[PDB]
Amino acid sequence: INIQEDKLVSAHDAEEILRFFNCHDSALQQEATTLLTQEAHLLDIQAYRAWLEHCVGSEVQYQVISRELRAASERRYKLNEAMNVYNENFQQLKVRVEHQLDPQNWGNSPKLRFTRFITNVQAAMDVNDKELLHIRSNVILHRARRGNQVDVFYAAREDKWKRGEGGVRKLVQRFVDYPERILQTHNLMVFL
Amino acid sequence: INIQEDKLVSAHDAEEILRFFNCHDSALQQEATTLLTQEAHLLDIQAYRAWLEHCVGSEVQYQVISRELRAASERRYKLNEAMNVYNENFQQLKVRVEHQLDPQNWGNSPKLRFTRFITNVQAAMDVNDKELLHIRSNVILHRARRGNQVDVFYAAREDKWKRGEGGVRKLVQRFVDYPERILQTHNLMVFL
Amino acid sequence: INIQEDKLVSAHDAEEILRFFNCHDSALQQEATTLLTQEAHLLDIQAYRAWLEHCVGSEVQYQVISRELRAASERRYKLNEAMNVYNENFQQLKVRVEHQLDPQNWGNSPKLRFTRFITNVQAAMDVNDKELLHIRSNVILHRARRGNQVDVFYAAREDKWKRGEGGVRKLVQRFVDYPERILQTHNLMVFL
Amino acid sequence: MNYNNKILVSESGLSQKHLIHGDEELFQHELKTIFARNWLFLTHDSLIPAPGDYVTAKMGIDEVIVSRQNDGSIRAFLNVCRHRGKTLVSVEAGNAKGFVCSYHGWGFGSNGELQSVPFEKDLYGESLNKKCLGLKEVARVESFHGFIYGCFDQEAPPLMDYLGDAAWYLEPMFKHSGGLELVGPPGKVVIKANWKAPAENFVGDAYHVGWTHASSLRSGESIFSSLAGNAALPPEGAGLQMTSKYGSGMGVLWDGYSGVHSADLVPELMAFGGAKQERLNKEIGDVRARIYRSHLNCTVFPNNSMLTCSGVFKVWNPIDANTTEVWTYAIVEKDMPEDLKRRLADSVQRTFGPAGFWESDDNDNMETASQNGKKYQSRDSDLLSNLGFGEDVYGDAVYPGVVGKSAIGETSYRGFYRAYQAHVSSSNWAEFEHASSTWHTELTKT
Amino acid sequence: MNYNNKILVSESGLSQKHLIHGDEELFQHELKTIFARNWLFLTHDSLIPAPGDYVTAKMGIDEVIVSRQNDGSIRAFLNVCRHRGKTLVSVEAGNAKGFVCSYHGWGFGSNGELQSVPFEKDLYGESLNKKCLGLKEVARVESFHGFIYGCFDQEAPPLMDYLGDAAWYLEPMFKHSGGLELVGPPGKVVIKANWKAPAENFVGDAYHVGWTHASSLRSGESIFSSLAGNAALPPEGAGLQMTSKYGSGMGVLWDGYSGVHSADLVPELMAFGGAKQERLNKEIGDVRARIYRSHLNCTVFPNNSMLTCSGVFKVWNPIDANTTEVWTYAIVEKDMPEDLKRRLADSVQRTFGPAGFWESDDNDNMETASQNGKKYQSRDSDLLSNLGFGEDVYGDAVYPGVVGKSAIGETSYRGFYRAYQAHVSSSNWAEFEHASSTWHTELTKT
Amino acid sequence: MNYNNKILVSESGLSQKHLIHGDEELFQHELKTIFARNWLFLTHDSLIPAPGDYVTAKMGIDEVIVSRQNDGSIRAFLNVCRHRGKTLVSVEAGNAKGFVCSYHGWGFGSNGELQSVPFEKDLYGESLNKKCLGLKEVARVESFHGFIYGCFDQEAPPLMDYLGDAAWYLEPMFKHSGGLELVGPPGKVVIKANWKAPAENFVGDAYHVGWTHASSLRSGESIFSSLAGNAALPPEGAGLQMTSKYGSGMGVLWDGYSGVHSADLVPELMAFGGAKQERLNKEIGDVRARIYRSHLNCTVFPNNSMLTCSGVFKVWNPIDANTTEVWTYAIVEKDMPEDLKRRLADSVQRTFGPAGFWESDDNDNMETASQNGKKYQSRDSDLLSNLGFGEDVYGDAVYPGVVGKSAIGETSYRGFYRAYQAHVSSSNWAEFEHASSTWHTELTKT
Ligand SMILES: Cc1cccc([N+](=O)[O-])c1
Ligand SMILES: Cc1cccc([N+](=O)[O-])c1
Ligand SMILES: Cc1cccc([N+](=O)[O-])c1
Ligand code: FES
Ligand code: FES
Ligand code: FES
Ligand SMILES: [Fe+3]
Ligand SMILES: [Fe+3]
Ligand SMILES: [Fe+3]
Repeated sequence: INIQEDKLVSAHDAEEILRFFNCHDSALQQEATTLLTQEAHLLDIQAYRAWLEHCVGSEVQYQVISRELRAASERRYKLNEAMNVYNENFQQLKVRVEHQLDPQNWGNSPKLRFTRFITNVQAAMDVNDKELLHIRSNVILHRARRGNQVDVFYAAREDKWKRGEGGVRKLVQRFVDYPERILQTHNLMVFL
Repeated sequence: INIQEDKLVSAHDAEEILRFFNCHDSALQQEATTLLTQEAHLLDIQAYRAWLEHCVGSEVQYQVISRELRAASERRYKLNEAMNVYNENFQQLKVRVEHQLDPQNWGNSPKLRFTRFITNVQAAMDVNDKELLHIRSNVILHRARRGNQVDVFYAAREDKWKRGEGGVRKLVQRFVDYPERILQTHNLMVFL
Repeated sequence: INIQEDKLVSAHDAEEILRFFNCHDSALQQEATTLLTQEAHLLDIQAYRAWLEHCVGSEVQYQVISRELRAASERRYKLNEAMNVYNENFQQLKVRVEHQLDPQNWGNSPKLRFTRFITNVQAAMDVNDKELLHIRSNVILHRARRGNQVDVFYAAREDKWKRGEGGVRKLVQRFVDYPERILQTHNLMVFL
Repeated sequence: MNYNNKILVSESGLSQKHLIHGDEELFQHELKTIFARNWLFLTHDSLIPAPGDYVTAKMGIDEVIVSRQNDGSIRAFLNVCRHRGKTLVSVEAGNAKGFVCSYHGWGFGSNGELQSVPFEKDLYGESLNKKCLGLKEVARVESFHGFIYGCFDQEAPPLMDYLGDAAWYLEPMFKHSGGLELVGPPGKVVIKANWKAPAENFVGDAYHVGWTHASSLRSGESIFSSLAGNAALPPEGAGLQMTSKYGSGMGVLWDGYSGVHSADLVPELMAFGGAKQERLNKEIGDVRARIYRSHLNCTVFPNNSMLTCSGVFKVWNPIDANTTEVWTYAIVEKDMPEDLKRRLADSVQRTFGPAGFWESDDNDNMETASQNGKKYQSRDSDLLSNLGFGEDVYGDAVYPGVVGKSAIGETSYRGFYRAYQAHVSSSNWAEFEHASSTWHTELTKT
Repeated sequence: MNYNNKILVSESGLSQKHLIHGDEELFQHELKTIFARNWLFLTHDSLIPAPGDYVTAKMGIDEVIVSRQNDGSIRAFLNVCRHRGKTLVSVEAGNAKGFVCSYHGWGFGSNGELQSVPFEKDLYGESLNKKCLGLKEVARVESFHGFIYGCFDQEAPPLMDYLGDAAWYLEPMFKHSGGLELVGPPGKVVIKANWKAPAENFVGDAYHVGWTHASSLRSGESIFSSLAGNAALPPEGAGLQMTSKYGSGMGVLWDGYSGVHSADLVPELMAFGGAKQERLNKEIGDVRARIYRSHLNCTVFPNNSMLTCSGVFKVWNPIDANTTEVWTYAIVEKDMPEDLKRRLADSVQRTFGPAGFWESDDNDNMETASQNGKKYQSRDSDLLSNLGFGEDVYGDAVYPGVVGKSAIGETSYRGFYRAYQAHVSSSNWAEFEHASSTWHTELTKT
Repeated sequence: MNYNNKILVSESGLSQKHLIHGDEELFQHELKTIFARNWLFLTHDSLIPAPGDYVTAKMGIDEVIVSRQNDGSIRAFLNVCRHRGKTLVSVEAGNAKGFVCSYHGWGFGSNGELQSVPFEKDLYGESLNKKCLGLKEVARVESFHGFIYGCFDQEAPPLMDYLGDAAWYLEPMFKHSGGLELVGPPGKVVIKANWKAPAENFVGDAYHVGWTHASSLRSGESIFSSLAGNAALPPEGAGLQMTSKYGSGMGVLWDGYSGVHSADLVPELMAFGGAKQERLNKEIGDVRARIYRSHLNCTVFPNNSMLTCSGVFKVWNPIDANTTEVWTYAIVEKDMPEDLKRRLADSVQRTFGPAGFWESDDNDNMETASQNGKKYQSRDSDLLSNLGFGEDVYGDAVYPGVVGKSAIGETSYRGFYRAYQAHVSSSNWAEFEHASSTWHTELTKT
């Protein structure tokens, strides 16, 4: 991709494309699909401790941004482009998990219902770090609670996964640029 | 998963996780994906007779429940937890299929449009019955009719499939615990 | 499928089923999934020129129809059944791409956000043209813009793909029969 | 609109303005004159049998907590905290001695009393009069053979008198059968119809069955199946219709004890009902024993409907003029074998539940009839309910109420809408009574 | 709001209160004073050519069935059953001798008459007066060269008189070309705009084209493309604007027969239109033959718009003050080769259909202008339509109506909104006429 | 409803009718009497520091463009084109010398003036009076230590006087700290609550913290954490409450400089605030230096809230009676190290942003309390705000305003709602003042 010609494409997005267009390894795509399907299963059943133990690396950065709407031609205004809905290390994820499991989390009674749909999985090993796996995937996340509250979230996830304790591949970075600027879901209190 | 630690996880959900975490057989996941994609295709084109013939076992139980909202701490109230939106044997599915195909089903003119999205497929052979295949998958089901009616359904499906006549794998159990307590789709008159 | 028995099934849909029920080639399904995932990635990042170059054949027909609601028993009224939301050759797609990239396309500032979810991939080689690949897939397409505008599109795609310049498989036909008769998405200005 | 003067329902209930199914100002007026005034279904003893058991229920658009007290009575309260108005209970059913508000922690008893306030001594001292801060109580709660209804209006007639002539028809199944149980939890589905559309259909509408339910009759394997596609009219004397002073009414289809149940259940049911009927002949007489095992399609005014024998129990919970939340329970006879009760409950949901194939047949009818009531050229149009008019009787020696001695007619529509109009144009129960002093004469004209 | 007194549109149509695009009470008032009163587009002969052919259409928020009778006439009826008000027809087009209601099976003829009632003899006996139970008929249905319009108000002027001075401009294409066909089915899309936003844009708005459609002009390969990004103003005498007593109006862009069509179609079209123009010079004169092959952007008051030559035909169907359902058909000349008709139809949808790239350019303009009319600080603000004011004429020797002899102006806005205000403040056609007795003098002031 | 006479808030602010959180007619009335009348938060200097920098903001339901002028002042204008009313700016922030309308290309300056019109000479000639066609300007724009507020009402008091007694409490952090920066962009989330629900919670509500935020207190690793589950009441003298004439108020929790921030940030913050407090003792005195490093939960009437020290800055943007768009920024002290500012900003969003786990605790409380205000049996019910009544003072020698000398009470609710009721029942500022001439006496009764 030439971004001077493809005028709507960001440098960041062009760089990510290049990653997956080269070595395609079908076996790696299959492993990545398994990994993400198992992760989503654990989250959907609200096994948040199991998710941390089995899916999340100690060095993780778990980040979801919301980017301010700016002019496509803008070139002078320079201030912080985005805020962090999430930008969590492992200890901060653990705080959120404890908050979910606390018996005085009144919003969790009656129990929530989560269903996740993971699609468009791509996987590529890092060029320079042969032990770093880049995985991209898209998620639809359906949250239902309290008879008639239904919230559906849509996002693309840029992940890095690496083998950790016991040789288990674990999430070391997730980056989501959330596509809806104003949330119409009451909150973003879900793990994308 | 230890459900005394992972306080939000049900015994049932923990049991189902264990099933897929053990023997992973990539070939079985692929077969299951084919099976479910073909099933969804037949349903989407409203080939309900073909669906019964090719996809549904004579011993089937086809069940979708709606569970009453109870306190997460509840431990005394003991009455029926759920009702059956569907709990059909083969003959009961056949009744529903005949109802769909009847030319005096006025609600089916003009013809409905269905689109199904099947994701998160996992497959594992039963431990004790080497001929029983457990398949889990999630579905988004889009139903459109009458110019501006649009209903979207979201669910996780716990299936058992077994080889039947001609060696064709057929559905012997489907269980769905429908995640929305109050339906906002006019009805649940769709085969999830 | 016998459409005299399966009364709701169209001849067209029955013909398409038959295509995928025969030779199943697992490797072809995997290739098709890659192809479609890469296509969706290029579209999602708005690399429309790259999409034309890498994904779209010079002989393409890109067609999305909207079919008039008629009685299921109708057999006398004979006039045009459908209109073309899209029915584009390569030059017409190129016009649409230039329209997207034009810096006076005011509706594209602030930049749109697209997320596509591709599922239910099936692939089969043509019987008579050994170089023609039939691919079917379903798409959910999420478009977000302007803080609180969110439009979600749902469709099944009947594609034909063929190897073109450099041996790269490219789209030579896409056919979508759009399932919602009255659009509730402001427009259908998205590439399904 | 001036509800004192506007003729929304014509004399004798013969027609109604189509706007009644669409007009949001009228909907808001119904909240006052229908839902805040009349008896509304809450729950059954079988769902809150033990002290501390509770459920939530709607009464109109309001939500209430319905709780079994220690003394065995039932009391119901608004599900709204007396402090800053938060919803107190977020679940549908449970067992508790009280309810604690998740906002500031105020604790109310199962009896509605404000029992505790966090740090009351340090914060309020002796200044908080907790005796005046109990949950807002539903004034009237009464039982009809285990079926519990509530009414916000202290001036309402007792539930039994409110059932009027309908009670005589319900008693063989509700009382003389040994009693019924409600099998929960209900199905819950929102439909885009006015609450009156399904209410009127269940009260009074046998005419639609053959045509609307043609596919369900043909496919579904049932006892009324000769009706499919209007292939056959019920024979002479196959049933009757009735209505009552306070708007409740029903159809009676003689002998149809297996109701909508598919051939799978028909022999078992027909045996069970016949056997009980033989015992009841001695106790309540042949006519009433026969009524026990006859299919009743009934609406208990305003918005509770049922099909006895089929075992369908419905609440049409109002949301707005074109939105209703449909609750569906199964009713079973207590002395049926447990395995039969289980299969009956599933069959009720199979036919009339959220994926009820019979209920599905009715969707477009109710939705479009309701939505058309908003359309400009239809607002002032007249919905017709004249079938059988001039052939109804009152004070019959065998069958009480205003009665049409035919299986198919619009007798029960006329009585439903006569009651509806009397309420809409009245400010209180006294005015309703004054407006209803010649109710049966009005209905039996011509 | 008192619609007799409230000045929603200022004298000479020079401005309108922004609230007109947002106010729901005014929307409800328009249902009565605009949509129930004026002529509304239904269909074309080409879509229901044979006896028994029908389509459904909206007239305001009401839905009607439009049916070709055996005698070759067309009649239209409310799509609402006369019994309990169910929607009768659920499809958009077909062929039938009648329509049967899916609720209780009442059968109506293609002529609207209640023809059958299931079991009438057994149930109603002789008591049902079917003669009085025909579907509610649209009082007036008339044709303009195959284009069929309806009007609920019996007092309306004939369609031809209602077109007023606009008819003279339409006739070369609608009549003298040999006649037009409408190519169905239409595209249908909901937009979050008031129906008047697109109506005003099509009636009168050439000013927006260069800027709004800059990208479509540059990309799209078309005859008006020198306008992209306001790079060039149309030359002197490139066109004109007109308006009429009953609110219809249009722009005329001389010679632009290929319209918005991409370079693919330009040579073919320019040849075809030129060749027909040469024949028409002899029959209708050079000016009117030229008008035939000139691009007309027209609104037939209230809510039907078109671009002749481009072949775009639009209905802006009202839903609420900020919601409109847009129907898009293609118009073609009957004597064009069939392959050209096919490509023209696709090109109309390509440019102005549901995925119309030109139409897409207009979305935000119409949506936000409409939605801003709800905002507190904008409700009482003045939308301006003064461009060209004081240069319009009436009674010109060549071009009839109130005419601005320039390609770009707001002449047609002024006439549209003068008619709109006269209707909104009038109770009937007689009052509209009284309010319009000096219409052209008002529009040509200063 | 007659807003001159209707008692929506009882004497001394002791209770409010629950309908105030649900009634759409009252919401529309608030647009006039609250939002068009009072000071509303727009932006901070730190977000538009350079000439030409702009942001969009809501003022009530209206949208404005807020622009740094060349002379260093800030002006704000309706985001609506003066021609046909299109929304002018579609982005949230940027830098420009002007704004061009995408409909017909009219160009407005950063100063609001209509600077250019395409083809003005050829089209309008000299007839367009551009001097009268500037964007509709926000009458009043003023700064409180870099925090920019707007007011549509020219008659309003100056911002500083409007802050009343609240300003004294804010100044140590807003002024004497060296000044604050707002860290953008904000989080934006829609909640199904009335704007007053979060407004009242932030102004005045320490009572909810231990119970509502039990899980966040226990999990979250913070300085107020002894409160989890009402395990411990704050000690005597742990804080105070205040309120003011124009409705602004706050709680003061002495010394809680690390606020809601998790143990990760506690030591660093407690060191930084303590060190600055030591310097400020000499400049502003020990009490006010202590206030600087004390946690203030404040609402600047009507709909701007903040938690100082925690660094949470909120705008509760009204949409309708049960819908609010929540904007969340972080506030930081300018002289903090940049790495600390970064971590503080993330922590604000972590706790109170779109995925704020603390903010999440409040959702159901605000949503259901709001939605219950629509329910028939609750509309006329009384929301209570009597905690601490009869113990407030005015004119204290140390702490100004109406003050409750306790950490937990409803002092600030009472002052908020007294101001609210005075505005709702008044037609202008003069009437508000007349209605408020005994404001503090009313609040300190008994
Ligand atoms: C299945 C059935 C049988 C009799 C009556 C009704 N109804 O009024 O709905 C339904
Ligand atoms: C493409 C085009 C050309 C002339 C006029 C209009 N219009 O008023 O929408 C559109
Ligand atoms: C975390 C916190 C601490 C004090 C006050 C509030 N409040 O009023 O929302 C919140
Ligand atoms: S709202 Fe219930 S305790 Fe305050
Ligand atoms: S509503 Fe049409 S036949 Fe009864
Ligand atoms: S609406 Fe802005 S220039 Fe016309
Ligand atoms: Fe029915
Ligand atoms: Fe345009
Ligand atoms: Fe809080």
